[PDB]
Amino acid sequence: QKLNLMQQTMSFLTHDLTQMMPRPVRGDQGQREPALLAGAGVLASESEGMRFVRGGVVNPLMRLPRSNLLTVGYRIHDGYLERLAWPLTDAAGSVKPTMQKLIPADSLRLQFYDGTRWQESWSSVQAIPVAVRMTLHSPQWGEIERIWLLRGPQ
Amino acid sequence: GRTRSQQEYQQALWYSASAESLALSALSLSLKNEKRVHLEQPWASGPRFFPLPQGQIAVTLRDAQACFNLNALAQPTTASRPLAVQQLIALISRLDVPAYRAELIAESLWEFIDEDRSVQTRLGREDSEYLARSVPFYAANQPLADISEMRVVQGMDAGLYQKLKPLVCALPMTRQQININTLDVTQSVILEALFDARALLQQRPAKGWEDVDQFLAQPLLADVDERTKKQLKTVLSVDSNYFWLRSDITVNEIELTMNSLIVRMGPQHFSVLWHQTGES
Amino acid sequence: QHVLEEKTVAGWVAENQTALLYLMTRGQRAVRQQGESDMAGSRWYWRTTPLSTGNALQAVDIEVSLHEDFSSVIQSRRAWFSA
Ligand SMILES: [Ca+2]
Ligand SMILES: [Ca+2]
Ligand SMILES: [Ca+2]
Ligand SMILES: [Cl-]
Repeated sequence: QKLNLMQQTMSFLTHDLTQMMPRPVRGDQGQREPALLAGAGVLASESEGMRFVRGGVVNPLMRLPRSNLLTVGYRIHDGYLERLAWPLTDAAGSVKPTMQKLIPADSLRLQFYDGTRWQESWSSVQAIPVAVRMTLHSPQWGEIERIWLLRGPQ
Repeated sequence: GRTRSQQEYQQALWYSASAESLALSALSLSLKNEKRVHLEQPWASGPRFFPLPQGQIAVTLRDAQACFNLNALAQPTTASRPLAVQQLIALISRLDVPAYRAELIAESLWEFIDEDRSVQTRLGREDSEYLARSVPFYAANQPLADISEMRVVQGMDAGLYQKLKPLVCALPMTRQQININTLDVTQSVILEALFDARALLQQRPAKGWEDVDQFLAQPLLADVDERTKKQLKTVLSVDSNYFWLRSDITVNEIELTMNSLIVRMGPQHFSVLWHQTGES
Repeated sequence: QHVLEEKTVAGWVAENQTALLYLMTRGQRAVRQQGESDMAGSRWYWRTTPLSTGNALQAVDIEVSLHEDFSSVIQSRRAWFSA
């Protein structure tokens, strides 16, 4: 249960991060924004935040005019890790994200592996990392670190 | 119970990373001293199967440049209708689509991919089309990241999308570099488009053409005009830098399909650009 | 529940160290590595041992234990790499 929520959390994260796309986006008013936006206060996070595009939507009949990509994000809000999901890319500001309260958590720190070194910030417009290291502090578990590959071996 | 599955799916992704590692291996080894990309090379024999504890992987590699790259529409141009637009209208026409609708879609695609927010086509539309939708959004105004982004353009449906899918792609290049050596005979409508004949591909040499000039000067293309040949020369290739990996992974009851786009980085260096779970 | 939680946290260490193997070179993967990772307030020892594969493609086992001497492996993983 405490375990279920953590397992859920890790599941959401793995499914999102491991299918990240090197796709720049248009923001709430159509402004150009980077493929991966990450750092202090991203999505009004109380800690670090991140926002990116991922694929892997399976919709083999392709019945509605929609692509197989989504925009997702993670932040700390009200003492919780929270997942935000938009149902498509480059969404109008009228389009509001779903919000999923995940584990209690109070600090999210991110590092990014560029293919050579680990760096603390990400600033490319088009390119995405090879790997991401996430650290957070959970009142239920303590300090948790996880490394994800974003796009397999290089 | 969920601990086991989550471990196993994690292990299903790691086998996908294993699958990809093998692909990059096979590509480096078969292409190391090779100047071209053709279907008698070792990478093109498949699928390969490997056992894993409680499962297996199946892997198949294909030439990602064996298709019409829609991102050729991102190419800086200064003509009222560039070549990629002409060719796509010709391609779409050949899928039982009336002249009008084929134009609407191609022009809509042009406007969706071109970086400006202004209209320059009779039938194509920019942000207004897309803000008007049930779930409103903006026009990408950049190269497509995935072929699925085309589903959303003006005059598109599921039937046509699925007809178009085997023939067009979204590569991270604005060039049209179609590898004539790897086009399947079934993709022969592409050639029909590009020539304004499965015979050409049916009769392709065992180890492909040495170059595009050799392709273009074969007896079968005697009567085609010089201008068509000069522009075909700008869009065809005998080489490739992009491959698709399909991996089908099984761990106990878990079945996962992964599609990975691989880029050639050096003579013996290939990398995965991105990957996604795909339809079976 | 305690054992499920233990395997879950040891599982994170195993995953983390498998990811890092994909960032290393072929020669580094060919030799045994081991270390220590502090996670969720406990200390987990890990080590990565090459196995011989069929295809001329590397393999490696990843083991995680609560014990410095690696008795009683909580989580094992196997992974394949290019050679
Ligand atoms: Ca335009
Ligand atoms: Ca545009
Ligand atoms: Ca730690
Ligand atoms: Cl770790």
